[PDB]
Amino acid sequence: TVTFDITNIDWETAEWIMKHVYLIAKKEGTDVTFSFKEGELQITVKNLHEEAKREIEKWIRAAQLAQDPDAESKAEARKILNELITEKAEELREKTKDEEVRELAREAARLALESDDIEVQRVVLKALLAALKSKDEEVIRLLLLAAVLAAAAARSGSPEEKLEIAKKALELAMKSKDEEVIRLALLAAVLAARSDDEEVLKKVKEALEKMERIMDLEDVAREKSGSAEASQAVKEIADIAEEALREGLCEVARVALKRLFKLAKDYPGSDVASLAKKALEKIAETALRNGCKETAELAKLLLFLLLIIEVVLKMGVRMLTHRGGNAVIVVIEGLHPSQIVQLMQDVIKAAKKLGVTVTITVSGDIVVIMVVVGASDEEQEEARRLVQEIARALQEAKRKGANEEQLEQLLRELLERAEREG
Amino acid sequence: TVTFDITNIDWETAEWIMKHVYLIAKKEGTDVTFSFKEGELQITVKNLHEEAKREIEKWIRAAQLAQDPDAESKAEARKILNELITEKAEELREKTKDEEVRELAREAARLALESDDIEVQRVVLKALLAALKSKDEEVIRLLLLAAVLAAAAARSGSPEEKLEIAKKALELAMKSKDEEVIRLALLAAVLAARSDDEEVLKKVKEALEKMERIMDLEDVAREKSGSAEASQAVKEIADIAEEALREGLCEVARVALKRLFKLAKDYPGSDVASLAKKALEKIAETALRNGCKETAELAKLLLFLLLIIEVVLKMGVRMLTHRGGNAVIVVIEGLHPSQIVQLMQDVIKAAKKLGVTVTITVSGDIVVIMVVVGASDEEQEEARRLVQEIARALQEAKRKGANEEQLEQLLRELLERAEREG
Amino acid sequence: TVTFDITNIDWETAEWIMKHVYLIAKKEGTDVTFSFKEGELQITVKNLHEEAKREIEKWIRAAQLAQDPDAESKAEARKILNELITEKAEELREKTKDEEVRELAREAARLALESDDIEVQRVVLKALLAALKSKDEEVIRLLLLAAVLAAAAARSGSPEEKLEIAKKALELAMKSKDEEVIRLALLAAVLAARSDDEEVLKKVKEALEKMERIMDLEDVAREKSGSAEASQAVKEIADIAEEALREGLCEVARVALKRLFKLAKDYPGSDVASLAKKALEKIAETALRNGCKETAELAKLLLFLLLIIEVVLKMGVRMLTHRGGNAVIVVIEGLHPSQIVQLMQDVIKAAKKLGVTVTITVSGDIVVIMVVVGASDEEQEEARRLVQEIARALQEAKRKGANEEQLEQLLRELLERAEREG
Amino acid sequence: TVTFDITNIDWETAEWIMKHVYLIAKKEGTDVTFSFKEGELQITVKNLHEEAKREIEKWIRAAQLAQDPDAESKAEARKILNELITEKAEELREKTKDEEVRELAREAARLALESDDIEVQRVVLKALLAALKSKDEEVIRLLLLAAVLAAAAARSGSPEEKLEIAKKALELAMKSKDEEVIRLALLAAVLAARSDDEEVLKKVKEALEKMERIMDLEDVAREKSGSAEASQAVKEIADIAEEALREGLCEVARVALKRLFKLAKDYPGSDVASLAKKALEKIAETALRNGCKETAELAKLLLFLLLIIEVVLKMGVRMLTHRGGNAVIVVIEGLHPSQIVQLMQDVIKAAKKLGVTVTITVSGDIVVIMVVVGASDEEQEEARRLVQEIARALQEAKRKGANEEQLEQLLRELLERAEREG
Amino acid sequence: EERKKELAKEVIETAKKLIEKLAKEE
Amino acid sequence: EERKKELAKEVIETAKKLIEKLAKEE
Amino acid sequence: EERKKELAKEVIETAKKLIEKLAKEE
Amino acid sequence: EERKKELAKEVIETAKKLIEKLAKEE
Repeated sequence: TVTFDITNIDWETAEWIMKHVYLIAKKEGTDVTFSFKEGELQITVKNLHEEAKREIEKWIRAAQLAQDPDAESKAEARKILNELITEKAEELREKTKDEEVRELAREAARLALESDDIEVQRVVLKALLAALKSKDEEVIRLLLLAAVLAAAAARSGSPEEKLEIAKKALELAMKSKDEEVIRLALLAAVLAARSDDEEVLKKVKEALEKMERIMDLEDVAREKSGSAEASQAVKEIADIAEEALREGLCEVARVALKRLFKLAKDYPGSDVASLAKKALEKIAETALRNGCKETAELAKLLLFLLLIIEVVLKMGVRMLTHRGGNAVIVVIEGLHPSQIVQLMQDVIKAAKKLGVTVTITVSGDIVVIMVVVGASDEEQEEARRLVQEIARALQEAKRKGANEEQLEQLLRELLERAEREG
Repeated sequence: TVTFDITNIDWETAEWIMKHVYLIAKKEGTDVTFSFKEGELQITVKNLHEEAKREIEKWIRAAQLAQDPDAESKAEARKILNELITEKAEELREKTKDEEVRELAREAARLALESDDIEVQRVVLKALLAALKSKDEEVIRLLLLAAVLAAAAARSGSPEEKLEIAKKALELAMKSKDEEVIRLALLAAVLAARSDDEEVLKKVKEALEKMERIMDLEDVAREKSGSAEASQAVKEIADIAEEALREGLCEVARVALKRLFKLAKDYPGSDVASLAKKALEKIAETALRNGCKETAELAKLLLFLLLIIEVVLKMGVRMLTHRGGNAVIVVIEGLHPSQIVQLMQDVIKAAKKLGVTVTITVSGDIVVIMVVVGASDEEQEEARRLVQEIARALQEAKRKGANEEQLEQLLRELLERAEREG
Repeated sequence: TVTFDITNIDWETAEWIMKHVYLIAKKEGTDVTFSFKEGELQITVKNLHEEAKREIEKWIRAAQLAQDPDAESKAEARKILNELITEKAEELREKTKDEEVRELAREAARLALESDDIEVQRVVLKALLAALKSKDEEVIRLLLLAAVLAAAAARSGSPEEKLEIAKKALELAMKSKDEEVIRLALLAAVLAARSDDEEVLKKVKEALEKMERIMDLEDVAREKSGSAEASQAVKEIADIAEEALREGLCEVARVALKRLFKLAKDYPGSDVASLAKKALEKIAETALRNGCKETAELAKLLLFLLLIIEVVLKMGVRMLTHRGGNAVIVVIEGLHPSQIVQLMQDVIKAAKKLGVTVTITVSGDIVVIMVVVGASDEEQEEARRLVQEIARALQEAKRKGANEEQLEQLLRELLERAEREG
Repeated sequence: TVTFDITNIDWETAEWIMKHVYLIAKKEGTDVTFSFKEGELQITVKNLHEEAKREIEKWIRAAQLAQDPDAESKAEARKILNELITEKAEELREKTKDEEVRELAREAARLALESDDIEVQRVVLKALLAALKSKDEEVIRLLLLAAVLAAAAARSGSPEEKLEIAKKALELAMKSKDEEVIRLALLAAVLAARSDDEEVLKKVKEALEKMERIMDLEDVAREKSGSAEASQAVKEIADIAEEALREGLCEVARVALKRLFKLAKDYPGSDVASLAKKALEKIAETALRNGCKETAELAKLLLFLLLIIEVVLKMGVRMLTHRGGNAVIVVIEGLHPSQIVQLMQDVIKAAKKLGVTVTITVSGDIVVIMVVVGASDEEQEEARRLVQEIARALQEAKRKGANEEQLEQLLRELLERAEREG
Repeated sequence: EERKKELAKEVIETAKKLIEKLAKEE
Repeated sequence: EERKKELAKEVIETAKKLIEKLAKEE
Repeated sequence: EERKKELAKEVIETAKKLIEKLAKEE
Repeated sequence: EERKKELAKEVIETAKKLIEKLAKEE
């Protein structure tokens, strides 16, 4: 067995040490005992590997010297904290596979090395300790964006405007339920926290508060569903989306579009959903009048997606749905022949309204639909290749005996293939 | 793969193309892709056969020439529509087996050839496509009768009376859900459409009006069940059957009989059904005073079937049930010996009232009953042979361990045999 | 196959024919067909044996002769019906074990042969036909007693009081659901029907009226259970038991005790049952003070039987609860050891007042209780031998894995053994 | 067979004989019959061993001679009952394991030898016979404490105060359901019965009364839970616990803690439980200020135990909950990594106020917690060994695939090991 | 005659019914 | 002319609908 | 005497009851 | 400085809580 023993430790320092030690022990695959007193901590581990033993020793030393009232001990703590942070930040580099994430990681490490405050340093360490475990590089983007935002806003010369922006942004991030919104808020906040331009700060603070207004209105509309008050709130959401397009900060309009789409998807056939589709059309028209391409294409995309969901619900059939940057795909399964005819009939009935490029593929008892806009003729012909390949892969896998859960997985692997063939 | 493309195409023309092409691809058992724009249509198929390729190519050609505002293009479209229609009409001949259906098909193609209108040609084409799909010939009769009625009413220079009649009948067919009524109505309308005698038109229009009165009254009675209003609706249904008999429009009386029978079967033990049974006796006497044998016996025939259903519900067991033009059969299984004596007593009690010539056969734990009326002594003796053979077949099927689903089909195969040993 | 053909037949005659002939076909285990008209009947039978063919032919001949207006035909009908009756009465003899049932059969045949009436003779033939089908010689006693009663009451020279008595008795036989009471009524009615003395008629008519009062009060008490009216009706049932004991009748007192016992057993622990137990002691005391030995012992028996049942229900355990003449037995199963001691204590808690000779035997997880009264001590010693043997057989059978139904059957076989060792 | 026969036996003597005879036959694994009259009993057994037959003979002889009006017969009965008591007490002395029980047993036999009364001797016999059947040395302690208490209070020349004390305590034991409290009440009553100081009698009577007030308020709070009256009753229970500490009545103070703990455990998250935790802190502080060391440690234990229970309920997970003298243990299985981290906050957050010595151990997906107080640091180090060995054993038990029932048993076997390594 | 003749029919029919009831409930 | 063309379109549509209604069942 | 003899019987009976109440849960 | 030191602690705590929220679904 291996043992550690930690004298004169203050309770807040004690409430740190075990957390980090446990995470290392759970990384190394070893059992642990811990015991606590007023002023003392004792720990024992099954046959701990020397590399982890040295890292735990480094952390224990750092904890004592971070508590110590001596300025030279606190300086040595800043050094050991930044040293451990730098090793963890380096450990993330090979694991991560997106260059913007690698940029964010290197920036976080640099911001921490510039930071005067051990508590900032420790939360940056906490973010990196989450990132190293994290399964999704997009969650790593959220984590590192939050890390960067915390560090860059917490700086020793930071204006209260920057602190207010960070507080608004992080509160919005904590309140939100869709990761895409969290990204769009945090990214704008990070760009503000990196900058010194008071116009960028002002624009971002208004934009974050306009996102907050959108988030709050969606909470009100949702929780008060089945009412004239919710029906009134739909109009107000759409009108803030229109104001966002009139101002041109159209990333928040992307938020508002998605918020309306959630409401519409969550309450099929309702008067609310009936208001939402009509709103989404005016928002698309407003986005076309303002030339905001990806946003306008997103409005078209969401409209068509609602329509196939509505067709599916009216047919009462199984479907699967996934999304991408400039296209949508919906896969229908077990569709009865008269419903194959009727779905085809309705896809045209949608298409001749919305003006989209659209492709439909029929194989076995599966139909794959793909919709795309703004892309070139050649990109559309490659998308035509992809949807045909998606139908081939799905039906040949189902012919090979792929279960429902295996086809549900396969759409993720095909969505990745569709990025890999880019 | 095989690929096609189509240019300057109208949306409605595209909707007709995709449906018809998909049907051919599904007929050939092959997978497909379609892709759409305002004005264009790409089509692709797995390894399409040269003949199906020529059918699709011809249909595409015809579709463009049917869109085309040039009269000579529309003339070529009328020709290619007639060509495709004629080939499909020939394709139906070998599949079909009832000579009245074969006559109806032959006559439908003749009516199409006279037509000026591509949408009539489309109806005919859709009907024939449905008939080729159809598993049941009686649905083929319904389909072809609708096709014939559409064409024969649509003709250039037609009276508005024929169109009004056709509209009344087709609206009744759209409202109704009892296939024999639909047949009787459509047949009467087809005879009116094929005739040119205004008295035939008048008679059929009053007949369809009274069919519709009875159909509406059944909806009223059913949805208002358990009321004096439903009792008033029964009284009117019964008195309309008296009107139908006094007018000699015996198909309408045939309708009225079933319309009572449905209500009686659907609401067992009720006062409403008790009125309906008494009405069927009134209708039987009223029909016997007028001498139309099919309806006059059919009133008795339904009565005995209701009486068997009533005592079988009092026994609390499932039964087989079937039909014929001059006879009825019901089969019971697992019946307790005292209930066999009671059913015997009740069947004789029923005959002691209704005067219906009857036979009952018992074997194993199976009771087979047959009733027959108006048939000669030789036809009765053949029916006697048949019910005994039906008992042999049913008991030998129970020796094979058959469940009732197979027995209901075996009674169909035995009904076929009965119509084919003769 | 064999066929029969029956001209100019009246409907009631035809109804009688099939009812017999089907039962003969089912007795022969063979398939059949029947056909009916106004005035004619035809029958066809699979694999018919000549002796059964002669039975069916005799029946058919008798049916014609019983329809005929001629007195000489009706005389030959009486002869052939009496011949069939006599042969079937002879067929009944060696089915039976009980000599009283043999005497009832012998006397039934005698009464039928002495009778003037076709209608009696036919229903006597139906009774004998039911006796041949019967499984239980006690039900044969009920059947034959009813037959005897009908015949003996129907006689051409009879006093009219006998017809009233027979009707009253049969109405109770139809109203009841307790075969022992049906026997007690029918036996008294048969003894009355036989009588040359009007005192017997008077006594039996008043006794049947008190049986009716008792039966009607049980309907009142049951259908109003838990009411003050039912609570009052308990008292009145016990008052009729007091009328009966004042009038010296033990037979109806058995009825009165049983009806209280049913009410108690069907509503355990209730205030109604609490009145009933107290009443049963009052009735026992009254029966002992009047020397009504058989019913007095029955009152003791039913009292302890309720107490065993109620301590069993207060323990919630399974029991078996068969009965015999002048003794009671109860078997307790799966009883927890504390409950074993407690139930054994409660048997004393009952016996300490009731004074019954009681024996209790314990083996495995089974208790056997037996009680007896009025017997000589050598008969009590044989009862002791029997209860010990019952415990041996039961526990050796449960050790041999005997289930609930097999042990329930073993109590029948042991109950018979307790008479066969006599 | 073996048979016994007994005459002129009174009904209470008959009840006396059977019960023990059946328990002997059940001990010897043999089947039995008994049979009863006014004044007579006969008994038969399958082939009983002569030593058990001699016990039945002694019991019978004693029963007759205890019924007999002759004082010398009653003296002979006193001698036979003392002989049986002595034999069974010697059997218990051999069979037992607890030294306090081995004190109590000898002392009970000594009190019986002093006794004048057959009825005391009989209940003493019932207790000893229960102890010979009994599964738990602590239930044997309860049985013997009741036996001693009955005997020591019953002795000739006793003051009525001892009888009143015994009656109060035995009524309290019949009212209660909490085994440990019954132990504490009976022990105090036994010490009072053995003592002769009227101040000790007075003190124990006031203590038993306050135990009774405590149980009464617990019934009020438990049965009226969620009421303002129950919310008031918490304060009363706590204030009576404060009276118990102010008076220094040490055992009842321990009782009062456990009562609040039960209420809190039975109604988690409630206002009632929220009052109870605050009360337990108040009582703990009161116990620390008064130097009631073992009781104060018990209060601290119950506090920490509630806090772990309620954070475990907030985690929503299965646990093992267990106990011992002057330490507490809880074990968690399958805990989520974030909940491991949260527990690693919460336990430390609890400890920061409560001031305990605490240890926590993580192995695989199991967490073992142990808490201890007042122990010397070497006893704390042995507890640190024990909790780690408890984790080793529990890990090895989950590695053996053991279900929680076997783990809760393993915690008993580990608790016994921890006493036997002492 | 008449009340006896009807009582006999009622008895015989009651017996016929009772016979079926006794056959059914066994 | 025009009312007959409308009635014909209504007949044709009802026929197409009825054809689908029939074709659904078997 | 008598009140003590009664109290002793009540003690003994309560002890009998308690012995059963203790044993019953095993 | 004090209001900024509090806002910084609020940011840090909010970030810790957000790191937990981002982690706890994983």
